[PDB]
Amino acid sequence: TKVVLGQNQYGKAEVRLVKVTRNTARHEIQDLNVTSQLRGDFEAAHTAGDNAHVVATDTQKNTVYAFARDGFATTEEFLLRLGKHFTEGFDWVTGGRWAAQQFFWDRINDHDHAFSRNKSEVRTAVLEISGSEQAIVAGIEGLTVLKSTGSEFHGFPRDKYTTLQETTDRILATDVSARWRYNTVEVDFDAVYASVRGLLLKAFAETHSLALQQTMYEMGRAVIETHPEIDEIKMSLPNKHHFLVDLQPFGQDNPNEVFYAADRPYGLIEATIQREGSRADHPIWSN
Amino acid sequence: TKVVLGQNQYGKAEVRLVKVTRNTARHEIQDLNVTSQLRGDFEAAHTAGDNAHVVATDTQKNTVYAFARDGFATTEEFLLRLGKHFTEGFDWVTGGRWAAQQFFWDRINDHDHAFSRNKSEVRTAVLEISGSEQAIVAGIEGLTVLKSTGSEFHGFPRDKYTTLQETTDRILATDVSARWRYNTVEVDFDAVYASVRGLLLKAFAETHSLALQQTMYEMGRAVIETHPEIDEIKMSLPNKHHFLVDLQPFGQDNPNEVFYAADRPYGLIEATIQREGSRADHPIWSN
Amino acid sequence: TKVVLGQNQYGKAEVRLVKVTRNTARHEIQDLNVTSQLRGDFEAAHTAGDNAHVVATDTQKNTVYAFARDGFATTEEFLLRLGKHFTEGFDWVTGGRWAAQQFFWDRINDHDHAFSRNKSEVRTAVLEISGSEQAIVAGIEGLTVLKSTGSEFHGFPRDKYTTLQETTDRILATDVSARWRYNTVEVDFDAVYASVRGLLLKAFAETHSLALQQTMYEMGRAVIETHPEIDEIKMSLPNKHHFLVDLQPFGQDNPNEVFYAADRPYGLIEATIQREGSRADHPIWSN
Amino acid sequence: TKVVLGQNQYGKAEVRLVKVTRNTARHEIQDLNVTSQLRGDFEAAHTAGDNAHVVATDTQKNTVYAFARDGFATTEEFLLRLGKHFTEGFDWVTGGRWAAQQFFWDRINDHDHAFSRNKSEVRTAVLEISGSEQAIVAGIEGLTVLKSTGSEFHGFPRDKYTTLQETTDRILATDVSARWRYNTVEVDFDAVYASVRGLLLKAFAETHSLALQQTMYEMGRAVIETHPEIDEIKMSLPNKHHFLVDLQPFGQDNPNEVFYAADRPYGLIEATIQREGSRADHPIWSN
Repeated sequence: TKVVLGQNQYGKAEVRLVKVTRNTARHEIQDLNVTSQLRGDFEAAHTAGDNAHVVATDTQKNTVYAFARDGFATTEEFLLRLGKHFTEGFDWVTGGRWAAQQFFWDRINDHDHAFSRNKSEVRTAVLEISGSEQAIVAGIEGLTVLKSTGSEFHGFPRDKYTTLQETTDRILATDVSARWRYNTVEVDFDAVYASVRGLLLKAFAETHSLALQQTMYEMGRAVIETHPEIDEIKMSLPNKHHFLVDLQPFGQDNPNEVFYAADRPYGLIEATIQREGSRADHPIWSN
Repeated sequence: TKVVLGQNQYGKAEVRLVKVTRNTARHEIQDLNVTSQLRGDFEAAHTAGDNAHVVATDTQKNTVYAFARDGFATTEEFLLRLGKHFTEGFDWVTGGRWAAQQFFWDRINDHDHAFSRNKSEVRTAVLEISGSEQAIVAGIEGLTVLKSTGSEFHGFPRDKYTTLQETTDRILATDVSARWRYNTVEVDFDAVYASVRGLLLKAFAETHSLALQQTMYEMGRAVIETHPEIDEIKMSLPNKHHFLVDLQPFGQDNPNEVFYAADRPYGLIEATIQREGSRADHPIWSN
Repeated sequence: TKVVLGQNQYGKAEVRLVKVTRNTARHEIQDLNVTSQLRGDFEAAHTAGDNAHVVATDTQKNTVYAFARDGFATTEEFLLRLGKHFTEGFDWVTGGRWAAQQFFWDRINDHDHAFSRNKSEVRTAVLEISGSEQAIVAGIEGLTVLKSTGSEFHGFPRDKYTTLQETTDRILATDVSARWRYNTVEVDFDAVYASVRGLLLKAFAETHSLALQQTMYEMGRAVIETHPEIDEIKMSLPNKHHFLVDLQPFGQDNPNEVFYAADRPYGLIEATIQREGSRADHPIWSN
Repeated sequence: TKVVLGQNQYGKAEVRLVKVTRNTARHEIQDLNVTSQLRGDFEAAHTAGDNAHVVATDTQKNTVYAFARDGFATTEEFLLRLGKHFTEGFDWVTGGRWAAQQFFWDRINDHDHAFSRNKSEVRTAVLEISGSEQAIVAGIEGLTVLKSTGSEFHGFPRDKYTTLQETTDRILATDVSARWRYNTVEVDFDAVYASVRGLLLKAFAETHSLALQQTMYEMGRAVIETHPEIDEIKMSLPNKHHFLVDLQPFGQDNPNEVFYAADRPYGLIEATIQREGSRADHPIWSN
């Protein structure tokens, strides 16, 4: 009967930007995948098709490139500038979501202007503005890790659908996906990102795993305990199964040496590790 | 300071199931990609590696195949059975999230047991249980549509970064990604999915678009006005740009005939259309 | 010691073109992904960086759009125009390879200018010119098919590494990747493509398969025997494994009903079916 | 006319294998994606569905895992063992094609059994056996490189469809896909792969490029000139366009700093650099 326009947002998604810093002969590369979406009073645009309040997505795109010309210290700093510009430059725009993926490059044999892509991980940043408030979530993804031993899984319930054998020695492989929310905008973004990455890797490798859940808990704990500016960290870790192949039919044995790496299905362990007292339902996690 | 385990869930993701119904010579095929995740008291699993409460993801996987043996009328019904099983079968499991993608097959020349995949759209379903509360969201994705005319965009704000020219005739192309939440479990799930799909396609095609936001609004309005069992529908529609190629440098005109279909960037318009007075932010959307 | 420049080609790959025919209210859509590469004397370009002979890839791209303006009856006709243009327009260009993928669209409820994408298959065309001679290869890909029964596999040899159990009833699922070479350019391209597509599906579905190899042979035979204009057809068929799940651990039998559809690994059966007396190694297959 | 069975091969594709070396506490990891296909007399299998000569694809897969148990020095040596086994183990199998992708892993903080994936490149190997002849092609793929300056493109012909402007400063970015054929199987495979990788990177970075064709020629020449065991190297290099964004409409200049990294289309430059007098068209290139 009666229909109502609810939450909404629009903008330009995946604007691929490469910013080269070449004031000196020692070039620097900043490679980003930027997305910009605005929130505010767009009622008439939906109900009547009145574009008076619709800042064209093409315009949002042009702004990204225009702002990049001035350069930026970090990805987060760049998103902060974009968000401030759109929310303050238009009265009907009250907020939005600006996100970016940052791709890393390494110099080829330390060359001044020749690089190769480091595809082992992708850094992420998301800025959300709501009226007078803003929040930033940084993250990492695509970082595949594996422990060839020092992992076990036993003591789990055994119902009539359980066939999994308990083990005290198995491979533990996953793709590290983690996102953490800052409780302040005054952060050394690059330094914290590198720190967190190292803490996650260290926790994963040095923790004698009794369950992926425990390893993940330890990874999140290390971060919260080391960084006061981080209120919570969410992780989504797939258990990429490496099956110990049965070689007995061929007259052999397999002392935890030969594995079949299955694509699907895979276990998916996810959790939020937070600082006691901090909020547990922040809007930035809604996307 | 004090680290605490927040929201969490775990299970088996992407269990590929193909159920063949062959009681008669007229075979039927059900093809699904199922994910099962449990929620409850998993504190000890995370903080101490105590797996007493950890129903193995492998066991969750086994359950999917064992349950499929009995057959299921619809994907939603199948998910409902799985959800009830895990929540009621284990005291420390108070809820969860069970999802699936349904892939369509068509018979080859009406053959009894020979089929070809219809890859033009993927059907989705998600069930979330939280205590005594149950919620189901159905959806459709991967459905690409295009209008060669009957689409315009003008009257938008023009700032120093605006270069886009107004138009009264352009191509409008998008990939229909839609998800709607049911307000009851007693629904003819297959019949409603077929209906919603048709309403979305019909609205996209018949609406003289003055903006993608408007087309989306009309699509959502049609679904809500037609189905009493739906409280809201969310849509994420990319504006896949088809640029009219400038052939004037070659002395040729281009009367809206030759286009370059760019990959990225793309406009991304999203909105929620809801039944007036219905829940504003149902937890199921958080995931 | 002495280095020589061997075979080489260059051009613009993946030019996405959408040609809308709108001389009447009944719009038509042609959607292509075009690749153009030239062959000839480019010795100096490689050894000295002298670009006098290098028709820019950007120019080749512009040519694709400029030619699309005039329209084209078929993808093959369009490729033929491009090939002729480049080979005859530049003395140092003696040939090349022009390819295209054609994507299909269906009208939305028979609407005059609103369509939805048919993603169930992709049509391909490849034109290769070498001096005064030219050859065309047409094909289809991405067409997934499945037989729920009427397939068996037994009688294979057994060695110490063999564990496979014979069967007289199994699922036979594959992705139809087929390419055929015409022995003349005077062909009703759209009609033959449609016919070939039909012959492949018919042979796949109606052949009681004793092996994927046998099914494939029958598919190729049907095509060669039906179309005089075709000298050979090459197919690459993966055997997409659908494992009958063992439910006995749960107290249930599985009468060929519940299957696990594994991603990898997969059997890969490939063969060339030819018209007796035709060429055995046409250069167009080298690419 | 009569239908004939032409070239054909079959086997198991993409068998994912992970081999852990753990005789000492210092674990090593070998990660491969293996494909096995046999060639020989399979006439009856295709024409009559007689599987007497059909060594099961499942058996081939089992053989990969069984052989993995004994360990292997390099990926190429592993393929050689497999190839010799099938060709020498079955009289009707006269040869085949065995290939693999090798994925790299780095230790986490020099840990004994904890690693992370290096996804910046993928190493490939292809072995083809034809009777007594063993031909091997090694390669590298997925290695993206970029030069921020030291690249120009001018002096090309300006035909009636040429709009590209000459330039003496542009970005040159590509994905290094290279494959080289050894003229002997007695090679230090790991050492040569490392050397070749370094030579390609070096030539790409240090060559003042006047054309991608020139940069490619120099990359290939460096390889052939350095390795006597290599008869030819083939490269397929995309010219991933980084368009210098025009900011003048916004009142700004853009001194080679802000770029739009387009997805498609892209220039595709390919060539074969061979040792003078070597085989012109080795069958292994046909696949």
